[PDB]
Amino acid sequence: MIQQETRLKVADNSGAREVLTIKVLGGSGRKTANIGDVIVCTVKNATPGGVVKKGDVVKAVIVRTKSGVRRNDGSYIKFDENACVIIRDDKGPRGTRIFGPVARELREGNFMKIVSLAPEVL
Amino acid sequence: ANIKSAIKRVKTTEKAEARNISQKSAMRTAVKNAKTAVSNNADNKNELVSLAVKLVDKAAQSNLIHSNKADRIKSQLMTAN
Amino acid sequence: PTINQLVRKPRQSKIKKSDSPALNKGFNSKKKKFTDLNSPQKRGVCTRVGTMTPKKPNSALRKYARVRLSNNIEINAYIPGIGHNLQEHSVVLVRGGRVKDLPGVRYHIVRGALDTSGVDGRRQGRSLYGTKKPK
Amino acid sequence: NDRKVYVGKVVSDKMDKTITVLVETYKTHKLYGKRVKYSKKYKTHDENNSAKLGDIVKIQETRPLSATKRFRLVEIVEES
Amino acid sequence: AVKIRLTRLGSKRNPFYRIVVADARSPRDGRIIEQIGTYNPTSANAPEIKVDEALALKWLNDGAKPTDTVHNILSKEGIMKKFDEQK
RNA sequence: UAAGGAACUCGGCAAAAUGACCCCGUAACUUCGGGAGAAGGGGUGCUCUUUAGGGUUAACGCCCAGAAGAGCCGCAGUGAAU
RNA sequence: AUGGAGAGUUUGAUCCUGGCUCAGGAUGAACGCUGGCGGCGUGCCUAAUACAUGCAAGUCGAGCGAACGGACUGAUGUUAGCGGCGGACGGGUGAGUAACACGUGGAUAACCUACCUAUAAGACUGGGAUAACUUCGGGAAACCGGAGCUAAUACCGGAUAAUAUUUUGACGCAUGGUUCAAAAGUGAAAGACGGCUGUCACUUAUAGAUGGAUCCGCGCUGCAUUAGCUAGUUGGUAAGGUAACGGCUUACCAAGGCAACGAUGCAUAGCCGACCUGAGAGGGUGAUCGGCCACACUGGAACUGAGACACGGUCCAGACUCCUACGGGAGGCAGCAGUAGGGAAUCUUCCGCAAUGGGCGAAAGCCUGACGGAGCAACGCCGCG
RNA sequence: UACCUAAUCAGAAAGCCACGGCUAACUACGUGCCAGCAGCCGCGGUAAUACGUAGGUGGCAAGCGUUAUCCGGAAUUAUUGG
Repeated sequence: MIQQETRLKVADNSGAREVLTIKVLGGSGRKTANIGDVIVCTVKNATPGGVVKKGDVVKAVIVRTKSGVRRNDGSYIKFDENACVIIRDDKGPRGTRIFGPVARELREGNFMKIVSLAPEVL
Repeated sequence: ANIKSAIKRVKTTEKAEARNISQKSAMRTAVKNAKTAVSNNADNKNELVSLAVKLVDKAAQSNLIHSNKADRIKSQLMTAN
Repeated sequence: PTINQLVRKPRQSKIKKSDSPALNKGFNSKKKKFTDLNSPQKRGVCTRVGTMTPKKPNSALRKYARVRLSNNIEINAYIPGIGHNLQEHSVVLVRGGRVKDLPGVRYHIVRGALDTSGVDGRRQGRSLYGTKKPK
Repeated sequence: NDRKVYVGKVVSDKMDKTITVLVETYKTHKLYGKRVKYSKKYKTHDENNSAKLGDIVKIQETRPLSATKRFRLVEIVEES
Repeated sequence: AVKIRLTRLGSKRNPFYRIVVADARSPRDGRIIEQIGTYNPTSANAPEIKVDEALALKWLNDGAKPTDTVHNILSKEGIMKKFDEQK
């Protein structure tokens, strides 16, 4: 359950090492988000270099959360850390790799380049 | 890479490694048993020492240990005996 | 000094500061570092083409060009000859040699080279000032 | 064969079975030619440390003993 | 092992050779042990060869092994003959 | 008390968190005393082997402390309170 | 004796002092204008940047088992494999390194060494497997795992054997040395021949040669606006392990050790023979050739091996680049050419093992981008137009 | 492929820089402190051997000049040698 003022790790090589969120897109009054949902956020720790630099405002997608998700069969997938990936306003990543596991529910959101450039779909 | 000679050399290396490590493992077991029997002066010290000197010189012939290393182990064992 | 003073403090010669420093430095774009190269010539981009007034004893409008070399160094270079075809964003080859009148111009643009034409009417001294053998 | 021999002065005997021997020699200047005195400290072994600070002793080299010593004490001739 | 061989010392299409005792692992024109003699195959008619006798027989007794053409050169001086006489 | 962690609020008010002892580390700045417990790291249970120490002494024995090993057990060993 | 040139410029004019500039010789040079030839050389100095594509390390069927395959019993091949040797050489680069790295001179009574040579003694007796092959499964490749057989100079167990180790008596500090007289325990092969033996495989001892290893004196950059550096540090005592001495490592003792004769730190750098310049003294430099060192995408580690902690070997981590059926896999031009990039700037994706050298083989032979030659460039020297 | 031997043709094979003094090589024209040149001294303001061109000259020549860097000249780190 991700709301504004929540710090997330970036799971990509965009430059951003860790970021926090401002809004959850998707509706007036929308308050929370889970895997497959986009958020506006501003990086707080960047790598020296990288395409994204510290203090920028960026669109981003949640790829793993500690709250996790119910699946239609009564199966639940949970994780040990929140995480996110930056996007280029086309459901495409800004970086060239992607670190760590990803949840299968991103397949539906048509974040296919995120699902294709991933260590483990789950 | 993968020159034909190199690809074969990997197979004969692990083959030699398996034979080699088994032999020095048997040696080091004998050497430890030989010097632990000498320390408490057990009745079986002499042939255990002879078993250790036998295995030490057999491996020094296999180039498992250097010849000069065999003498240090051998000199150590018989001196304590 | 005495021999003992010389033994304790051996003679120190003066260092030679060389003219045209920007030809003695290279660049490494991978490591973002400056190197030492001692180049005969360097190639740069003209960021400004204009005319400079000379020193007080002389009086003549002298053409020059602000050139950013292969290094991250911005120098001023003379344009020998009568006519030149250089504007902004012109690739030039810059050699050593300063202009005595012009204060702040320590280099010369080589005419008849990469993206720099020679002197149109030059007939004796075509090695310098560019331009090929007429007929 | 023959191992080199040096004669120097004991400048340190604060360590057991070890003394420091100061072998002062001369080195001329390459350019000016004046001979300049320079000294070199040698760490030498002596199982029976009979050398005391101020003695001129005889030093001969040997195989490496400890991290620094490469010399043994041959002869002690001074009393100080 | 130790080989008695020839080292090229000539310019383009004008080779000159020294008879040299050297290790087999050493480069052809590189490290050597002893120079024995010379070999000039482009001289007037017969290739002029110069070989020492004391060192050449010293290295042969020490186990140095001549190459194919140093064998020929040592034979034209009878060196291989006298090496054979002392069985 | 799930997930988030000052987004509440005039203000982190209140609450939460650190806390003991031992070892290691500790900056700028200074009136040279300080800053300072600065900051920032690590350990603490139990049993056995071993064997220094000095305290009363005639000695047994009684006190109060050390060091090195080898184990054992729990989620957690200044297992609570301060 | 074989070797030493100056000139311009401060002033109204002068003599000093003093700086600046020029005339000379050079370069791995580049650029501009030109350009006939030949012979010797030289040719990525920058990004130790990234690499498409070809080749750069194989050989021995006389070590031996093949589904072997197959002239004609089958010559011959190696299809494929086991085994031996080689892959630690040769070739490349100068990133790192201010150090016993390098040069020079020594020492090792603190040291290892396959092949090669010589001398001796030998090479006895048994055993169990497994590659290959057949047949089942997996897996998208890469490959992996089951059963059933088969050899060897593959492997293993006993016999015997030294100057091998332990205990014995008869110098230069650690000692060295060769007699003694006991104890334990250390091997091996066959192949192809000729009438038992020859050749070349082997094993053990010695020596020689070769190649390595360590230690030491001296020499070897700049900065003091870098002054105090270290705590295995420095010495000792034990133990371990190393081819070998040694704080090399670990415990316990003591507080030691280096330093204005420049400890330490920072920056820079492969070193040398040698090259350029100079009358010389000196100053600058470390392209090509040769010796040494270090490195192999970055970083750790060991295995095999006489020798590697290994450029065209292995494992792991990292950064990249590629394949994937998403579970997993593959790669390393600072070898020769060559491409992209950077740069002012540096070449053919050539021929041959004909010679010399190297590996393997009894040899014929095979491999060799070493090397010998060709292609391009006035890049240089020389010679002729 | 070097290389040699026969025919044949002066035919297919020179350019670069300088010329004020250092420093070998001077005149005319154009311009008129402009255009420009320059290593230094400096030149160019209607009669420049200093700028551009033309003749001539001189230095080299399959090369000639410029730039980059080192030594010399520099006794301008002087030990030789302040």
